[PDB]
Amino acid sequence: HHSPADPQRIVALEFGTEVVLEAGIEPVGVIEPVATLYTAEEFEQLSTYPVVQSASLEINMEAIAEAQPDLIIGGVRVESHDEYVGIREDLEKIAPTVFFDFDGAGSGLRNMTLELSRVVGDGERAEAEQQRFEERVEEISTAYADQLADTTFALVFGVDGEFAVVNTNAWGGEILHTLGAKQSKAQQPAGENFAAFYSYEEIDELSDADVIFYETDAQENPDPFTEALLEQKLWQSLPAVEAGQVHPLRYSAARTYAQANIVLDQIEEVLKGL
Amino acid sequence: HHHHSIPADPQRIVALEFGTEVVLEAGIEPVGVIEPVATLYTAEEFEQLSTYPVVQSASLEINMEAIAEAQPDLIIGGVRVESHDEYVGIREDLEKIAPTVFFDFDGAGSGLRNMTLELSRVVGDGERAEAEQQRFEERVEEISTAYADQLADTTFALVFGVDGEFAVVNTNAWGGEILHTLGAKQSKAQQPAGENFAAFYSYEEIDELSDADVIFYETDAQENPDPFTEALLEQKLWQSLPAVEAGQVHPLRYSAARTYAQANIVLDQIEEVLKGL
Amino acid sequence: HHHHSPADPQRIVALEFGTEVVLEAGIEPVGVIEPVATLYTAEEFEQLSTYPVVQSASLEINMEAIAEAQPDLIIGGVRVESHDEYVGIREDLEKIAPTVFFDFDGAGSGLRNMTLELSRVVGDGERAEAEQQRFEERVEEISTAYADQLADTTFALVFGVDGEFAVVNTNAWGGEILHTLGAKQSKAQQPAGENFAAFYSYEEIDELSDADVIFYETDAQENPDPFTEALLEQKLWQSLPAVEAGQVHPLRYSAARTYAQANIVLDQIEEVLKGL
Amino acid sequence: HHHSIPADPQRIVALEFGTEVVLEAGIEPVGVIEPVATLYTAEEFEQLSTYPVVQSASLEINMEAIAEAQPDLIIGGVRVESHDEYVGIREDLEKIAPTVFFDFDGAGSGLRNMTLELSRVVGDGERAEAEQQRFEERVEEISTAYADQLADTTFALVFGVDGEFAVVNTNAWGGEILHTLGAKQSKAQQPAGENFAAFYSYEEIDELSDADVIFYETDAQENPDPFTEALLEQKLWQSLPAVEAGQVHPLRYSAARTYAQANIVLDQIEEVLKGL
Repeated sequence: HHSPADPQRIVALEFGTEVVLEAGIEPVGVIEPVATLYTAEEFEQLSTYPVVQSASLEINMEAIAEAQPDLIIGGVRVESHDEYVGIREDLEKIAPTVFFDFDGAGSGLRNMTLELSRVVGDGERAEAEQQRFEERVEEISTAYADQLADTTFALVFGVDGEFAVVNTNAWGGEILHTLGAKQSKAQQPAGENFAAFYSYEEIDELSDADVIFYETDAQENPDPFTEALLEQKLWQSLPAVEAGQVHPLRYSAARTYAQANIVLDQIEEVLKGL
Repeated sequence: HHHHSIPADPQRIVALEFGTEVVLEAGIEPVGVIEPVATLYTAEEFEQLSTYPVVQSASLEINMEAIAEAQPDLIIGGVRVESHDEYVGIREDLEKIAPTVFFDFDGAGSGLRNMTLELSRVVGDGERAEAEQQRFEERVEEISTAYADQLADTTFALVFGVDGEFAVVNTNAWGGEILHTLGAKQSKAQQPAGENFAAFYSYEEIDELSDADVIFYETDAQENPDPFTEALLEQKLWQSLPAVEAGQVHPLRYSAARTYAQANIVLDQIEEVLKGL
Repeated sequence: HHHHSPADPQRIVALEFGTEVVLEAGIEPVGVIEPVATLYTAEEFEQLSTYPVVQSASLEINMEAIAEAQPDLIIGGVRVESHDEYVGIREDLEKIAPTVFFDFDGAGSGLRNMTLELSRVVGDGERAEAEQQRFEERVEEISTAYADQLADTTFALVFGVDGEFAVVNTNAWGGEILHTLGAKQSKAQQPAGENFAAFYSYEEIDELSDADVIFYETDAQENPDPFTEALLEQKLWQSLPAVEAGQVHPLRYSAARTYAQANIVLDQIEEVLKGL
Repeated sequence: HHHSIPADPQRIVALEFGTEVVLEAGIEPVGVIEPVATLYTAEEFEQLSTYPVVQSASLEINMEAIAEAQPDLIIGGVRVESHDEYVGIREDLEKIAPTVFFDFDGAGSGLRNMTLELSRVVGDGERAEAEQQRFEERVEEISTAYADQLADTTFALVFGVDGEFAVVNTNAWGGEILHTLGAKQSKAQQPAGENFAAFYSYEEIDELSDADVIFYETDAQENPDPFTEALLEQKLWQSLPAVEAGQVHPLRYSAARTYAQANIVLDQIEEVLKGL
């Protein structure tokens, strides 16, 4: 918070993609697009751009050279800071390179990307969105204070053979918490971790929820593992389920403030219905 | 100059930004007001303000048509000095409707409550407003000498929360300036601010406030923290601060004292805490 | 001006709003508009049925039946919106007897002053004026005897309609007389603006959570219409602070047509103020 | 709803509930939901049968047919429980032409108010508003003109289905208009709770033993449907006090989709109220 100008050819490494898309910029090189992170049109568009870093984060220094950038941007997990002071000294031979660190799975992401989209000179819309967020959690937290306190929420997604319950310190779970919304006792075992994991045998764990969000991709479709969860026998017995209070939640990860505001939009729609 | 040594008695006042408090304090019912923001007002005050025609948006966009319709005899408001040229133009426009008085203010300290003193005068409520300024000055002297010892020993802090970060208010802004004016000392967590109104910190850096014997956090006019300040208060690392362990963390209403009446309530709150030390 | 500082009419036809004038004057009309029994006490209604009907409830005037009543004076009120229409009619009617129409605007004090003039025309000027001064003295008297109540207490005046209810505004009928008194009334009336009431769905009944006292309109004999009765029967209604506390009351003559009726509103608002 | 996108639409497509509105407006529609004869007069049904069908009796909307009709405006009503589902339909339909859907809660006053809205939009606002006020006046009129009979007489509104029969509750159709009116209705209502109707077998017809008068639903031309007809043949129907006593009557337009219809329900209840 507060109290190489005008770049033409930007390479966007991990967490860079969202910044440039939000900025209206076409990047000259990009990390390998995973389709779950983008609207179908954004995925189709990104697939025409040169792939410069793999989904497993190994960087092609020759691809980046070939793309001839003014500016390389990226987000870095703080625990690998040491590894990346080497990477950016190397990369700086090719162009001015800006990494930013973030810590955890909460506000660190939307703040890290706030930075990056300043650097590419989109600082105004970004800052706009940060302020919008801060005003809306203020607005929503008080307007639905009764609902938020009465209601037990849960936010889930499926993995292979197991389902997760997102914690108070990550993705949409953080945003629910900041909002003053209480969440299932299934959450508590997570501790410092971002989620607590359970077997299909343990689905009853969610029986105290009045509303359940499940994570979906940018097109409101669940991945096959979440889909496998919503198909389990025990899932049909949940008070939240048989009461018809199960909803999708797009952009759960909140990689930016625009995305975090779409999460709030979706929480509010569910709040009105109570 | 603010200390001393167009209609008299105006009937239909339109209170743009910072004019809301002026007319409230003067018991005047305006004919048009800036869109009420609930956190600036008491519960009772906010209901009352909701019965008046909105004439300006929270984002400061002015509805001239609605202002004309309210047929006012006086239009009042405060202007940030960096916008002075933009508002010479807004004044020309509005003056076709009614006599329009704007006052400028610089910064985040005593400027604000003097700009409102000026509006209070313009509005006919000069005597109460000057009384209140006289009172603020007298109490600062009274409290200063009566608690001299505590103010010398106690290191204070004033914090508020943003999304994922918190702020320490500087000595040149809001309640942090009223502490200073009084001669209270404040945590070294202030030091990065410089000329800015606050120093920002990660939840990691909460130890910086270890310094503080007492801590104030900013609330609304009804003593409630906003969610972000509440998120600060909940952190694990917060529970280790010496001021927290000692049970010396308190709400602070009207930290951003817009009027002298307001600044006097901040002094009131600072005095109760001083009595408890 | 309404405030001051055919001589002796024997056979009076009383068109719309004329009825209330002769009743108050003790005069027996020779012809009258169709009596609608919500407007009168039981007794008054019985007496008004034995008078030859001369104007329909939809305000259609029967010139033949008027002539046959042999009037020496035809009186009536006229909404000022229909002023033009009615110089035509007065022209036709004056060929039978002297015809006095009087215009009225709005839903506030307009009415009771127009009947005051009709009362003067008819020969009843003294009682009518007296009631007018009486209304004023009682508003002063009440206003200061229960200043504390009038200061604390938030009133609300409702009537029902089909599927919705109305909160009466400060500028009409019983909500005007409350305002004239200086009583304060629920925020629920704000959306009316310059209109005489604000409408709401039964889901919106908690807007009146505001109120310490609620009046509901009734007919001259203290029975609510079916639509109002509909409203008191709703579920949400029994969760209203005003309803929990037993402060819901009828109000006759809410749309006070004369100063006598306006005084009976005051009378009713006074008996409520004692109880608080 | 009470007072205190083409302006002059040429080509209207009437989805469910629009049919009554354009009929009432004098407007020929350029496409229509599948006509159901029971809802219309014989004349009305012939005319409706010449307009391009655009929606099925099961409310599957044929987007294509709608486009071939090239409408100005697409009107219709929507059950508020399907509000969600229909935000995708409107966004679809609005590719074709400006779409005005109005939500309605329940089977009672909801309907006639939701059609009042639609009647405004196609510019028949005056007549439609006129009926609304005429209804409200008549419910007051009839309620006090026959207060004795409403207090004394137990009513019931019934209709047949396949193998069973129904009693209309106080919150739906003509059962609501009876309630609104102050009429009491047979204990047969009570098993419905919040539902629109109680269903019984032919073995349970004696549950109407307490009714003094019974209305059976008919179509716009006073013929009962066959299921209703079969009800009226059952031994236990034939034994009911009200059936034996002569006091069993048809009731057209029980559904009261519009205020004009609702008023025809009233004329019919009034007619029976006279005879008592």
